[PDB]
Amino acid sequence: SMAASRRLMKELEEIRKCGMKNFRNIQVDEANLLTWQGLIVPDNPPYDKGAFRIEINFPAEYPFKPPKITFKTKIYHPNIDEKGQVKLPVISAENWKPATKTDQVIQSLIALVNDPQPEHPLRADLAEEYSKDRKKFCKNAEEFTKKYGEKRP
Amino acid sequence: YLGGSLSIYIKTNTGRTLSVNLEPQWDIKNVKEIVAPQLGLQPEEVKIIFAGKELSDATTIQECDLGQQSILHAIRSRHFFVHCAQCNKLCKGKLRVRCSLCKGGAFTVHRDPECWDDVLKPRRITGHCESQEIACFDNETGDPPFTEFYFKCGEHVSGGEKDFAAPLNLIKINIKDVPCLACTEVSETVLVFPCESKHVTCLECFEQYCRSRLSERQFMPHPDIGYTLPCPAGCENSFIEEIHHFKLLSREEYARYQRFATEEYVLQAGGVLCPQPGCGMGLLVEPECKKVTCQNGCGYVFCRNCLQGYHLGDCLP
Amino acid sequence: MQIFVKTLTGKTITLEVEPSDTIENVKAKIQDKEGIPPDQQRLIFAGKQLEDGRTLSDYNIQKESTLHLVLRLR
Ligand SMILES: [Zn+2]
Ligand SMILES: [Zn+2]
Ligand SMILES: [Zn+2]
Ligand SMILES: [Zn+2]
Ligand SMILES: [Zn+2]
Ligand SMILES: [Zn+2]
Repeated sequence: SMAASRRLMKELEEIRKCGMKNFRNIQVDEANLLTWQGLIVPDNPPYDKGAFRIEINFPAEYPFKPPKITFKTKIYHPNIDEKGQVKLPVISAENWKPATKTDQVIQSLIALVNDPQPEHPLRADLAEEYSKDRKKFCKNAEEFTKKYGEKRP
Repeated sequence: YLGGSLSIYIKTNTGRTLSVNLEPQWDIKNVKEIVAPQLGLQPEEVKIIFAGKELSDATTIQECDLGQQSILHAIRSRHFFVHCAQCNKLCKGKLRVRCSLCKGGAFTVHRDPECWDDVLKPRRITGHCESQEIACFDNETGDPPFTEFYFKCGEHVSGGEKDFAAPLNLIKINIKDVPCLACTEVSETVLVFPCESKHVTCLECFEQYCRSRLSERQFMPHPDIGYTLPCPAGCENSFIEEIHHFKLLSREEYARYQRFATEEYVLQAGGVLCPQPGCGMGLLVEPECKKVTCQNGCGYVFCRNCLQGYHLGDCLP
Repeated sequence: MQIFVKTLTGKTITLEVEPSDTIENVKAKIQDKEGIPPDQQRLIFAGKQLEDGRTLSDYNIQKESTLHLVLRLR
């Protein structure tokens, strides 16, 4: 909770100055340092310029335990749960190095969104759809993502 | 700089023990010329020994890495790191030596290895001993015993004869300003992990990493090594082969590491724990035998599968 | 110097023993104060069984280290 929270704070500081276009609107509630709020704008058409609000809660053992991520904005995606939970290989406790920076994980999440992976689905129905039929998937995708998610210039 | 003055005991070949206190900056030749009139031996005769090396006559007393109430020996002839039981925080350690046969000190060592060397093995170096009129012989035995080393805590007063501490060979002073993996924070004192990449961590992270992998019984098991920890990066074949490093964590944090390691050993080796409340004694019952007793305990009888009272009929639920 | 042998119950027993003593010696002391058969005793420290032939000094047992006891019916 010392070399943990301070590293977390240092990562946050570097993320703030690195105002990368894809991840904007950082909201770190001053009360709890272990929880973050964010807003992500994908460049790709299935989730075109539609900002999705995510929340990142870090464990009290942050340096040695992978953080979990939830989606407060509903999203039509195979690797994303209905509750909003996300299966990111970089996160999963089976293969997570402590040195892995937060921004590298966020960039990995973005890449996961732009190009979904049906190899390991949390939501099987959507995975079978995208693998077999893309155009009808994209229609349902874009329709839903214009229906939920706040656009940002 | 508290006192500066040092007090030291002297134990020679003869049973007499001499208590002499000196200023840290006197010549050893001068010390030789002080010990000699002390017992009545000639100044030219005395050879002083300490931790194995034939002491230089010119070298300064302070130079010898010597604490308080330590022991030196004479005769007529002519950056470490340890964990202390008294001192919870690890302290700078000193290296002393004892004979295998007579379990005593005051002997010359042939090798005198500096650092980063082959060490900590029962059989390594033979040396001449002063005690018992030079009667430490291996010539008769055949089976070879050797001069073995030991460490003492150098932050406090010590009991010269048998005082010892646990050596933490994986802790080094950060000589190249190497950053800790976990916090990217260059710590003066850090730990070096056994993997090829030589990953390093500081003490705070060694504690947080340990106490996080502890509550859930996540220590990796290796039969010879023991229930140790993998590399923070999870590098292969990087298991801490000397467990005593865990003592950086205090009583509760460390003592529970002993308990869990015992419980998990019993479990995997085929043993069963006692289900009567507050017993938990693990009894290694012969694999075929299915009657569970509690040797020197609560004697409640069980079935291996059901965790209930001794039933004759098979436990379906 | 002294050590602690601990049954999982919590029953802590204090035994005086010196580093250059075999496990067999410790096993013989534990049983004299309690009554255990010599063979039934398996001493375990940090999850590894202690070999009867070797000594405490080979495993670097400190002052007041906890040597948990495990009983082998056999
Ligand atoms: Zn000490
Ligand atoms: Zn000797
Ligand atoms: Zn660190
Ligand atoms: Zn490594
Ligand atoms: Zn019992
Ligand atoms: Zn049963």
